[PDB]
Amino acid sequence: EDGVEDMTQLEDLQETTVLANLKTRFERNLIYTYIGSILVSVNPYRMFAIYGPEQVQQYSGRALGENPPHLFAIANLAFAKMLDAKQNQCVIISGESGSGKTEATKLILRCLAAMNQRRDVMQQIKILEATPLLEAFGNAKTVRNDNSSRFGKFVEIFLEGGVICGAITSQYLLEKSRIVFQAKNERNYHIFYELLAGLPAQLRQAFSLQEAETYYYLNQGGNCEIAGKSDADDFRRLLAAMEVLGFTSEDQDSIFRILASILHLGNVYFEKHETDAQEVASVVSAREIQAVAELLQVSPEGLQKAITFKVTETIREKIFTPLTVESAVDARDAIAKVLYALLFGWLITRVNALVSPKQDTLSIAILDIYGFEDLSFNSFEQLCINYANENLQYLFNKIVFQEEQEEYIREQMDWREIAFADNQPCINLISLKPYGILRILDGQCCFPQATDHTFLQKCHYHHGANPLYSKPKMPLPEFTIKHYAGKVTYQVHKFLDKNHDQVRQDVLDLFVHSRTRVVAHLFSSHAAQTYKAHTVAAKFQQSLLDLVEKMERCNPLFVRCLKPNHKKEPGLFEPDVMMAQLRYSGVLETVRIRKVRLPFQVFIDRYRCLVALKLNVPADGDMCVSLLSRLCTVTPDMYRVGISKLFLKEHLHQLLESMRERVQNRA
Amino acid sequence: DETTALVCDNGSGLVKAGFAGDDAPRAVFPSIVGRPRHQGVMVGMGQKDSYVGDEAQSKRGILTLKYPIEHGIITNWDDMEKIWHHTFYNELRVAPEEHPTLLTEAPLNPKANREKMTQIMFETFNVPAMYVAIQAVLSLYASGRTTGIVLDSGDGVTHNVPIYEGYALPHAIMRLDLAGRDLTDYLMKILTERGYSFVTTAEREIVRDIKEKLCYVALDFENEMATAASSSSLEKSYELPDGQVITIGNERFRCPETLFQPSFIGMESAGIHETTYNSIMKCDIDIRKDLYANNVMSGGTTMYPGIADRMQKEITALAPSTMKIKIIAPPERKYSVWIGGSILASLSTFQQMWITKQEYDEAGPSIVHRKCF
Amino acid sequence: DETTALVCDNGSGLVKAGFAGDDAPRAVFPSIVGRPRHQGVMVGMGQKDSYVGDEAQSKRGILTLKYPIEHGIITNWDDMEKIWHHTFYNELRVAPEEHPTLLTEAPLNPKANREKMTQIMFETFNVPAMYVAIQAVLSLYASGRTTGIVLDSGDGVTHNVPIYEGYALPHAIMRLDLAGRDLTDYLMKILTERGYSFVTTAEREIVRDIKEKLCYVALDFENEMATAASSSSLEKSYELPDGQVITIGNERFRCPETLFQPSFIGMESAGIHETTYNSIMKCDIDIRKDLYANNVMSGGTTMYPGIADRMQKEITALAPSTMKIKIIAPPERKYSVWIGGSILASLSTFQQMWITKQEYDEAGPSIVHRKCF
Amino acid sequence: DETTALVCDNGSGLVKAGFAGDDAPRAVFPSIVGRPRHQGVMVGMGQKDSYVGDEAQSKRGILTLKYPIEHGIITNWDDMEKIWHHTFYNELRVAPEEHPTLLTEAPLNPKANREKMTQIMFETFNVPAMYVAIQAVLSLYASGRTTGIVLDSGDGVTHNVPIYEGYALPHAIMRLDLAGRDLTDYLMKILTERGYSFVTTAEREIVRDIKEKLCYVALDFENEMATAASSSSLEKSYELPDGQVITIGNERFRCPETLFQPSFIGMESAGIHETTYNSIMKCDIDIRKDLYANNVMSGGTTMYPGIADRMQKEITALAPSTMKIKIIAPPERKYSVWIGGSILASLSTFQQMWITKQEYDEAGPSIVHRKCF
Ligand SMILES: Nc1ncnc2c1ncn2[C@@H]1O[C@H](COP(=O)(O)OP(=O)(O)O)[C@@H](O)[C@H]1O
Ligand SMILES: Nc1ncnc2c1ncn2[C@@H]1O[C@H](COP(=O)(O)OP(=O)(O)O)[C@@H](O)[C@H]1O
Ligand SMILES: Nc1ncnc2c1ncn2[C@@H]1O[C@H](COP(=O)(O)OP(=O)(O)O)[C@@H](O)[C@H]1O
Ligand SMILES: [Mg+2]
Ligand SMILES: [Mg+2]
Ligand SMILES: [Mg+2]
Repeated sequence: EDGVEDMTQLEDLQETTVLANLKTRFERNLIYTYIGSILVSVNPYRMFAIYGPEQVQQYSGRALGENPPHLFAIANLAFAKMLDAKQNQCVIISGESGSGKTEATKLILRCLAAMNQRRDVMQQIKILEATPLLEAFGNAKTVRNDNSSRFGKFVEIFLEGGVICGAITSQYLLEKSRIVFQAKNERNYHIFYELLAGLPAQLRQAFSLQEAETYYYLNQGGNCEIAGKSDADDFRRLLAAMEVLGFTSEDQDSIFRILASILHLGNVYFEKHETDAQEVASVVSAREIQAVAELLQVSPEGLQKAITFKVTETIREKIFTPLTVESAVDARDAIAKVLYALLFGWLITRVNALVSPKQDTLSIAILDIYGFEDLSFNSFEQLCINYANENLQYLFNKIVFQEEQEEYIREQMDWREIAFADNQPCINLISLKPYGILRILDGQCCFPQATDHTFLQKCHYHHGANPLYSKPKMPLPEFTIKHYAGKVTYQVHKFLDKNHDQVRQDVLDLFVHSRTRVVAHLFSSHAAQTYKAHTVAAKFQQSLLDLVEKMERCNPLFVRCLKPNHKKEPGLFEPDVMMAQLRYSGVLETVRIRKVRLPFQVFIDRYRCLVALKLNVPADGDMCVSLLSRLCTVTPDMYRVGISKLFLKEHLHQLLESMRERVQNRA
Repeated sequence: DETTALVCDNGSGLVKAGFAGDDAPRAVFPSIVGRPRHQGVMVGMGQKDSYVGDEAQSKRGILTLKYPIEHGIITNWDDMEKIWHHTFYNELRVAPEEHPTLLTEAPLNPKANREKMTQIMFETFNVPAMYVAIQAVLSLYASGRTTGIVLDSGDGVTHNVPIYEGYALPHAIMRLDLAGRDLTDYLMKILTERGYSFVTTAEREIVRDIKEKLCYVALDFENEMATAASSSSLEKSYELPDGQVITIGNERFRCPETLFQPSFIGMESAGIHETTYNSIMKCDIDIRKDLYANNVMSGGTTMYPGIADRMQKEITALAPSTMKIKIIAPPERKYSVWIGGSILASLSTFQQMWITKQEYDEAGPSIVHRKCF
Repeated sequence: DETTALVCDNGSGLVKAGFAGDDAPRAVFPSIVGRPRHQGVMVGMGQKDSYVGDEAQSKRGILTLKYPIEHGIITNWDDMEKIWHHTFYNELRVAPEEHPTLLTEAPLNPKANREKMTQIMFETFNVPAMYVAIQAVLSLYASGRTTGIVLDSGDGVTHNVPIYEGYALPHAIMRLDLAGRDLTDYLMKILTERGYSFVTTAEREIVRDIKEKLCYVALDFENEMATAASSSSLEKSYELPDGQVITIGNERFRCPETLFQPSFIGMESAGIHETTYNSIMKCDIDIRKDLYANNVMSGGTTMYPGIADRMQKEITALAPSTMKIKIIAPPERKYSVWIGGSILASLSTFQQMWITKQEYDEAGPSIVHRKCF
Repeated sequence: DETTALVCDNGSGLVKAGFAGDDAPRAVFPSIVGRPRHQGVMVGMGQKDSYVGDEAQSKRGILTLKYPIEHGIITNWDDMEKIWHHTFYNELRVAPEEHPTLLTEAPLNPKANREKMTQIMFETFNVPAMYVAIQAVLSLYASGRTTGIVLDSGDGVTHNVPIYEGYALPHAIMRLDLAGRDLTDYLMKILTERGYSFVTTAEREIVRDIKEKLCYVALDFENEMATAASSSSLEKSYELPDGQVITIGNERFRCPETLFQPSFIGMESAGIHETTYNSIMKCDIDIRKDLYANNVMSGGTTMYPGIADRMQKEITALAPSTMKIKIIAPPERKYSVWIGGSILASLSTFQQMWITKQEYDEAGPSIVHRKCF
């Protein structure tokens, strides 16, 4: 009880004070600590006796304010705001992999499911049983965690007067580059290995799927031995769960065929063959091409024409243009990228369609967004993650500044003209059209003679003396951007090989002629729904813009997750990990904005016997600070005092020892 | 947001228009303004004093076809404005009041042409922003390189623009006024040897179509001259749009030979094969290493089958033996200018290089000579 | 610990840099600052106003090559700083904030040159300690002796510095301003006799390469003058970087003869063969015994094949008969200055002779005239 | 008796011939060899395969005009012999079998040119005695002095030859290949900006005549650039030989500005104003006192009105303030070379300096390199 659970209750806010308070709190299992309307949490790396059903019932309503912080409080307050405002809102959860964010989302989902008497309806659990497919499609091995979600999860569930209506799930961000290229000592998505592990022998020999060590799309990291960690059992469990959804066996066979074709697409080899005047393209063997065509039941000649020739056409003419080796490889990678992305979109659409959606009622939205990432060698993927986290941190800063402003207003009305930086230059350095880094890369993608190194020169000249841009001292192929979490370097390698989609119209038209209904219908829908989505960066920016234009009109509330230890160490807290997590989550932006309301009565009365200054102040107001100013030349900056608080106490840091030393010198 | 700046290549012959970003023009049609010449008798069939574009290609039997652009200089403006209005409204169905436009224009044309073009496209159409580029640079963009000698030969010009590492050489640019129109005229004047006469402007299109379909470039001119008089294998037939079939002998390859021996039509200047060589040896010394290996060509008149071989042979004969000669002949040369224009207009860096309406208003039409080039 | 003090020989032509202790420089490249001169047209290919070092040797067809050092006096500082910054960062990848640097500098150059060099390398680069030495003494170190007359002739100077038993003779130092640059200019002006013209700065490198590869020093000048007009055995051919092959006759040995008859280019002073003799007979009497036997030479311009024989013959003709003349011609003369600098910087005794930052701060740039020499 | 030795100045453009002693050439006409190109139809109007001299200037509408001399090097000999035969027989009506001839020739031309010239004029014409001189020295004779820097710029060369008290300075001679022909080509390429095209060789004479009649040198280039865009007073008109009248604006003084800013046509070397300064500061120190005061110039390209003022201003800006700059501009510069040749050939002392036929017979064409210079 000697500790403090609300950061607002703390008078002086320091990083050392925050870490000390958290270290004092965690022994008493105060995982949840209030910072106002924002709540954070830590991972105990163990199981806990679960917040019983009583916390859902008698701690709801106004009682959450007087209750100790808990996960159910934010959901209860969100439902209270639903009832009070009749408008939709959102709940956003952040953090790194292994911090229990998925488990936290499951817990909050079961809490909002059990808050009413409609728990006897199966649809409240059918949404949860269709979950494992998503993180099965979304988890890939990472240097920080073997089970890391590399996609953005959005779930929108309607609740009309406590009755849980249909739930709509959607995805916004997806690392399409990880489909074809993987970092060193890293794996692809687990489903590609699960198909290898759990497929029947007859289907394996019919599809020729025993070449995992040969597949170019899986051996990039050189680490396939982790695929034996109960992945066959996971495959069987996933098939059982998706059969619970009622997904037909023929459609499962179609999905397996498409995945096998995607994997076999990596077996296509291109070589420099002198056709007419320059070396253009060649294939060692068409057997892989024929297998790919037969898996989707498409004409092999058309696929070869599309992958080896770029076709331009108009009303009058149709002309085929031969493609170089690099361009052919890029197109072969991009077709697989779009195939996998559209498969994921179709499957999430099927999941949303299986559960019946209801009309437009009150709803609560939950975003499962991974937090800041910083590896040893940061690639384009890490740049995208940092940009998304920068936008999320901008929203967090806006909400925190609004809360601080309303606190000041409740304190004094003269704080309306107080404003701080809103992280705009950091976003504008990348998102602005004329000289944004992503925009510059997108422009350089179509340039005739564009290499990785020329991009460095373009960025260095265009940005130059920007305060947030950190040019490397030595001529190395990299640069550094100063985010809110500090300077982060980015090694420029294979950006031009990663930031290119350019899906042609002939490729789209070839697949809708296939005799499989699923892919033909899916590609027809994709063509019907589709702007400037030429490259991967443009698509990522468009998805982020769609997310923000979905979010802005809700004024949501966030919750933060932390990892007290780098690996599975229960109950171990160390300062360096605390600082790293605080920097990554952007929690220190709160104290940055705050720099508070110390009443001088405590300071005056504390030294009643030593300094012997009169403790008998009949009216504690402006006279004390005015006397301090007259005795120490205090700047007008220490003004706009409220009733007895709102003291920034900058000069007090040097005044305390000045007043202390003369008293001690007497002895 | 993304304004999707238009690219409207206004060549001497056909006109290519479309949106930036795409890999193919959205509108291809001859730039011909036709006016009726006969006396209308039926009531209600008149009141059409100008057929513009492709609709004037089918009704040409009663029209007089006039090209508003000859040799690349716009000699007629009242109908060029009509052609531009057609190309925008009746073809692309997009109002240029909220879309930037990017034009294509010859290297050594008179300045008054560009000034009047700028005046027309800012005052009448009220385009927010406009830019003028050189067709050779866009063609070089379309070839996926940054170093080479560009030989573009449309219907009015034939210009060599050598570029090295993105730096132009204005002292080595040579422009020739021998192009497809002169080839069509020479074919028309040489078909009369066999008895076929094409006098009115309506038959010029027939001659042009014959040239497009049947003409080809010989490898050795004298060898095929000897062969034609001793055999009938080179003879091919074409059908006029009235039922009668003509046969063309050695006039298939004697028509495009004017591009290599311009003394046929009275021109004194040598063919393009020697013009390229003389343009290359007007540059520095350590640059020919790349220019002899990056001989990129474009334009409509360069798809005559066999040109990329005779040109290479001639340049190899002219060039020193130790050096290597390479000819770049993409299969989409006639659309290379539009492809390069679309690539340029899609660059986010180029967005600063536009000529917005404020600068033109505060400077006038003379701003083209400083901003565009 | 061991700071591994750098040695960056900044000659009139090439620049040699590396670490002390090693027996070979780690960076050799011409000291040329080039700027583009043509009009850029491609978007994104500009924004490069200075190509420094070897990267400006391949793109010289569109650049203007300017030497920041002529005759050994640094006449341009803004680009010399660029060259030094390149040599450190972009080439050696070592920050000079924690590495001492040792410079090389001509004997009789103006004092302001050394003062400004010291100011630049302490203020901008913030080098902890710097020293300036004389190239002749380092060359003598590189020859493994402590007594001899050093004839170093780079691209800007040709100086004789006699040293006896480690004691210098400042009254006998003679410096001549005839060096490789004047030889290149004379070859360029004499090649026009056969019809070959090299006007722009880009062809100066071709002339220099021709001089490096084909030139040689005749033994008897008049005898080969007679031989050349009566035979074609001396003629050799070189290929320009465009395909055409030139043939050079008696201009192979008429170019380096300027070093022995400087009246060819208008200079009145006699050749180096007599300059060495006059420098030797400006010393004492009991010293010539060793100076005539230890005629060590270095510099780039002294590897013309046959120089060590003609020089010896001329000195023997000038010197008295009873005495013996010996010429020391190590096969690595052009790197002898750097070898000597590395040997000096590796000595633990020399560590006291540095100019640390404190002394410069308390004294200023004038400390060079007392500490370095 | 008095043989009246001929003087036949064979320049890059016009050719001046006459007798020694007189003060004016007896024959001025362009050195152009023309050949018919069209197909003759009338019987008896052919059999004329070469029109040489002024008679090829009126019939140029059916001829191809080829200059046998370019840049000052005789690149064509079969027609140069025809030109010489015309100049002697059909023009001067004197047999060279009994008259000595004195030639004019550029300073830094290839030796083979002089050797072949000597061979031609001794074997074919059988001239008893011949001599070759330098045009700059004869021009200096024509100015009535023996000390000054001669700037002669004809149609193929632009060379500075400083002479002091009758002694030449071969180490300070700088030759530039920018002359009247490049000015004509630049004017031809810049007239296309206004819409005027001159493609064939017959219109090159029209361009040259326009340059001769209307061109002038501006005093301050930027000031007149500003003035031209704000007024029409500088515009003047010329009439082509077909009836149509052209108007030329700021192209009158933008054509000869290439002589001062040769970067216009791609040349890197600076203008003649700085070339003269650099040639003067390649001489000794006690000589510039006279060279800055005796800046004699000649050649055809130096009568553009205003050159003697801009050149003086530029040299004064370059030269130190205390010194005085004087420009000598006689009104007969283009005939100064012939005047000097006639003055030299009339001297009785020079009669010993001839190359008689016996010496050539016993020595061969190589005697030119010893006797003439
Ligand atoms: N297959 C062909 N063979 C010969 N000539 C052709 C062929 N196709 C097109 N052309 C010529 O190309 C010309 C069209 O060129 P165009 O694309 O209009 O150039 P620009 O756009 O520069 O004016 C036509 O006049 C036609 O004569
Ligand atoms: N094989 C060679 N023959 C003749 N001259 C040479 C040869 N090699 C180099 N040189 C000359 O040496 C010069 C380089 O000298 P350099 O090492 O720069 O001297 P420093 O370092 O004192 O300036 C070049 O200008 C070149 O002309
Ligand atoms: N009034 C003039 N203004 C400008 N240029 C002129 C004028 N008169 C003659 N020229 C130029 O002078 C050239 C003739 O020079 P020329 O006497 O032939 O010299 P050279 O005899 O040395 O060849 C012509 O090419 C012409 O362009
Ligand atoms: Mg064109
Ligand atoms: Mg040296
Ligand atoms: Mg002359």
